[PDB]
Amino acid sequence: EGNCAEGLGTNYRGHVNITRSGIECQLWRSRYPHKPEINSTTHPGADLQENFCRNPDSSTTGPWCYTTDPTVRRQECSIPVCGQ
Amino acid sequence: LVESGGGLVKPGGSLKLSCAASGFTFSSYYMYWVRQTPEKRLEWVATISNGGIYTYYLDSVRGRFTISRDNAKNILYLQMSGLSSADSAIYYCTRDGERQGAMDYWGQGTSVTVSSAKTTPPSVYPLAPGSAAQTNSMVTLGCLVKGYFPEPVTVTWNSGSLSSGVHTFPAVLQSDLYTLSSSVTVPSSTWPSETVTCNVAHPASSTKVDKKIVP
Amino acid sequence: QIVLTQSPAIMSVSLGERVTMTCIVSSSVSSTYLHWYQQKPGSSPKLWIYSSSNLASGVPTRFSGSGSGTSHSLTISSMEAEDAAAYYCQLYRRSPLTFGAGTKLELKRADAAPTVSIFPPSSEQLTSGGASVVCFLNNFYPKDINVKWKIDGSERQNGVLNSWTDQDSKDSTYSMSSTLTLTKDEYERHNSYTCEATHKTSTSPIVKSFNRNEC
Repeated sequence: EGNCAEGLGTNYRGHVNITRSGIECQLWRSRYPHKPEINSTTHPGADLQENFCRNPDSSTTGPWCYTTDPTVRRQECSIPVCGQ
Repeated sequence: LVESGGGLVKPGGSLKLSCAASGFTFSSYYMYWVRQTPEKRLEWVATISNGGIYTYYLDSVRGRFTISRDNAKNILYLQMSGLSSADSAIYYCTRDGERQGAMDYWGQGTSVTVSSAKTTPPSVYPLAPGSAAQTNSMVTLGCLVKGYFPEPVTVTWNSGSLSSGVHTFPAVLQSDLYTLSSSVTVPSSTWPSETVTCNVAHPASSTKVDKKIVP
Repeated sequence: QIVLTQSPAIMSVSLGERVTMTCIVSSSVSSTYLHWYQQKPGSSPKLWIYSSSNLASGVPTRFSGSGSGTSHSLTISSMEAEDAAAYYCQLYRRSPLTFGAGTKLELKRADAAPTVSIFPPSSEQLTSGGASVVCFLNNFYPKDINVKWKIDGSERQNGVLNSWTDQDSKDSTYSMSSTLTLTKDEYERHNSYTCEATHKTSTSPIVKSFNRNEC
């Protein structure tokens, strides 16, 4: 049930790391290179572990992860849609 | 900040081990456990999250080890099982730190090994130089600490007073028995006058059995 | 990704010379997920480099981190000598995480001939039921030694136990020990023992004799 998501991704507790730009994510527990304004201390309900593409703030673009690249703080992650 | 890191040698099976870590807050940092085989090789052995929510493991470590921590007591734990011969290692408990899955604060480090050779006290023997070995007023002598188990064995001369030139050769096993040795360059002006003892302190058997060297 | 290989195994770098340590990983899926450490001889490991070129707290400013693809290498350029340690390369990769193979940084000094002296078996050792002639070698820099043991001129390759020591902390030398697990009847049958030391520096072997004359 965690492998399928609908729209902007607040229900994805998946595993994908690769973004739409082919760039890896930075760990949710890591302040380097990006200091998480939202981290696994204010929203423990969400499953934010290692560098998995997770959207906890319900952003319209889609499931995201704090991008490893210093250039961009957050980028989406390729995924199909649950339930066709 | 500080972790204790207890533990010892276990030859049969599972070992209960832990590090008492305090000084910082355990509600904000992951804990990491790292082992180091005697062939100077480290294989990361599992790691625990800020609670017990998510724990990891290696390919050969899954299903045998177990990492859980007690935040309230400020203690970090690790339980091993099926400790095979290759599993002997000097383990280290480590703080996550520095972000990006780094290793901030490593613990003291506990030596853990498996060997069914049975524990024996060091059969200590003095190694007095030959008659013709006394030349140029500069004499060496030693302590054939042979047939002991299970290491380490602390050999110091004159109860630590003559630590100027003491070597402790890493022991190489002959038949399931480490046989280290020591070598002290005691000056010839004091060797026959003030006897130099071989204080051998094997922690396993808790002995001292200092052996004055007889010329 | 997933796994990681290191290169090389052993280095012996001098004082004040630029030093590198490659870490050939498969494609370096995250250039800021790889870290390095040290482990001084008898210690717990300490973080130096975390997430490529970003030092931890207290790291000397002489370190560096590359890693823009499939190859990550440090560049230590320091005048101090305390950097002698086993540096290990670790790339964070979740469950299949692997460390490096070890790039033990040893030192380099002027070649020294071993100070060698064979030690006859002690009387209590003989009464125990065995004899062990020990030929200590001390204060020599190069690590390549093949000592030959001669019993009445006959080579005795079997039963010779060679024990090596880690790099000396103070003078940067090595220590060597050779032993025989002789038995009394074999000890009694023969009469002369000579331990021959063959070193890179000394072309002719440095040999001294032990003849059963007096104790």
